Amino acid sequence: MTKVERLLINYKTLEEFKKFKEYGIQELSMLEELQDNIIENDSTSPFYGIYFGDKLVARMSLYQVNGKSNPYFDNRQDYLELWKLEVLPGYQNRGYGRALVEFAKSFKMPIRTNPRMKSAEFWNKMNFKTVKYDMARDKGEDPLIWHPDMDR
Amino acid sequence: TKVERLLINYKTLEEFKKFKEYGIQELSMLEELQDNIIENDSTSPFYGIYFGDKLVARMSLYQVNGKSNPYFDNRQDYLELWKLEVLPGYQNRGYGRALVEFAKSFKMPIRTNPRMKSAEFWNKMNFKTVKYDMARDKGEDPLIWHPDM
Ligand SMILES: CC(C)(COP(=O)(O)OP(=O)(O)OC[C@H]1O[C@@H](n2cnc3c(N)ncnc32)[C@H](O)[C@@H]1OP(=O)(O)O)[C@@H](O)C(=O)NCCC(=O)NCCS
Ligand SMILES: CC(C)(COP(=O)(O)OP(=O)(O)OC[C@H]1O[C@@H](n2cnc3c(N)ncnc32)[C@H](O)[C@@H]1OP(=O)(O)O)[C@@H](O)C(=O)NCCC(=O)NCCS
Ligand SMILES: OC[C@H]1O[C@@](CO)(O[C@H]2O[C@H](CO)[C@@H](O)[C@H](O)[C@H]2O)[C@@H](O)[C@@H]1O
Ligand SMILES: OC[C@H]1O[C@@](CO)(O[C@H]2O[C@H](CO)[C@@H](O)[C@H](O)[C@H]2O)[C@@H](O)[C@@H]1O
Ligand SMILES: [Co+2]
Ligand SMILES: [Co+2]
Repeated sequence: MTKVERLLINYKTLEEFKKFKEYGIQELSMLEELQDNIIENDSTSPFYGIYFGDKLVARMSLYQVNGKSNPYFDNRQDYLELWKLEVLPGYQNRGYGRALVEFAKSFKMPIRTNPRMKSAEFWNKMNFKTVKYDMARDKGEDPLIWHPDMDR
Repeated sequence: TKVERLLINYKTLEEFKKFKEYGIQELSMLEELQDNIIENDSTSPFYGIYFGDKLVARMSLYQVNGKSNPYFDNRQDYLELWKLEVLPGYQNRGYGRALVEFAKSFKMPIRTNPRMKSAEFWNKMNFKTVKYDMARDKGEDPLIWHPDM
C-alpha cells in the first residue's frame, strides 16, 4: 500500500534528486527555474515518485509525446515517454518500480522507454517489448514499448 | 588520425561484442546479414580505428534531418554521433579524440547524447550542453558542437 505521488519542486526535493544516479540537465534547469521565479516553489513537474517515511525513495518522469512525428505505434498515435525510473539502494525489488510503472499504464496510453542495459529483465516483467530497430528513427537508443491489450 | 569506415560482416560484428554500448542496432545488423537482407561487406554508420587487426575504437555517425530536430540555428541538418567508445587498455591514447575529430572534419554541426562519467572528455572536445527543453529532450542530456567560422 505504497502510493504514487506527483512530486512538487522545491530545494528540499531537488536535494533528494541528487541521491539518484540518473541526474542531469533536467535537474539543473529545474533548479535554475526555481531560483529565477519564486512563484514556482512548490509547483509540479513531470515527476511522480514514492516516499517511505518522508524520504523520496523512487521516481519517474512522464511526458506525452506527439506520435505523428515519432513513428512508434499503430498509425502514429501519441504515447507517454517514461524516463528516469529509479529506486534508491535498500528499497529495490520491493515493488516500487512496478508500482510506478503500473501507474503510467493507468493512463491507458502506449508507453516508450529507453532503459539501462543492466535492467532489461525488469522491463521484461513489465511486459515491454523491443522495437524493430530503425536507424533513422532510433539512432543509438534501444527503445522498449508497451500498449493497452498487453499487460494492464 | 587512422579512422576507417567499418564494413558489416560476421568478423567485425563479432568484434562489436567486445564493446559495452552493444544493443539492438548490432542485433538488427546480424540478422539482416544472416537473413540475407544486406550484403556481406556492406557499409554502415560505423567508423572505427584498428590496432593490429583488432578493432579498438568505434562510433556511429549519421546525418539527421534538422527540420524535425530543432537543435541548431536556422534548423539546419547535423550529424548524430553515438556509441562512441574505446576498449580498455587503449583509453586516453587519442583514439576517442581521433574519431570525434574525424566527425568534426566535415564542418557540420554535431549532436551527441553522452555517457554518464564521460562528461570531462566531451568538454575537452568543446561540446556544449544544450539549454534543456523537456518536450524536445526528455531525459536525454544532449551535447552539441558546431564549427566557429
Ligand atoms: C530497475 C529498478 C527501477 C527496479 O527496482 P524495483 O522497482 O524495486 O523492482 P520491482 O520490485 O518493482 O520489480 C518487479 C519485479 O521484477 C524483478 N526485478 C526487479 N529488479 C530486477 C533486476 N534488476 N534483475 C532481474 N529482475 C528484477 C523483481 O524480482 C520484481 O518482483 P517479481 O518478478 O517477483 O514480481 C531499480 O532497481 C533501479 O532504480 N535500478 C537501479 C540501477 C540499475 O539499473 N541496476 C539494476 C540492477 S541492481
Ligand atoms: C572517453 C572515451 C569514449 C574515448 O576517449 P579516449 O579515446 O579514451 O580519450 P582521448 O585520449 O581520445 O581523449 C583525449 C583527452 O581527453 C581526456 N580524457 C578522456 N577521458 C577522460 C576522463 N574520463 N576524465 C578526464 N579526461 C579524460 C584525456 O585526458 C585527453 O586529454 P588531453 O588531450 O588534454 O591530454 C573512452 O575513454 C571510453 O570509451 N571509455 C568508456 C568508459 C567511460 O565512459 N569512462 C570514462 C573513461 S574511464
Ligand atoms: O503525512 C502523511 C504521510 O505522507 C508522507 C509520505 O507520503 O508525506 C510525504 O509526501 C507529502 C506529499 O506532498 C510531502 O508533502 C512530504 O514532504 C512527504 O513527507 C509522510 O510525511 C507521512 O508519513
Ligand atoms: O583496404 C583495406 C581492406 O582490408 C581490410 C580487411 O581485408 O582491412 C580492414 O579490416 C581488417 C580486419 O577485418 C583490419 O586488419 C584492417 O586494418 C582494416 O583496414 C578491409 O576492411 C578492406 O577491404
Ligand atoms: Co585518413
Ligand atoms: Co560549439
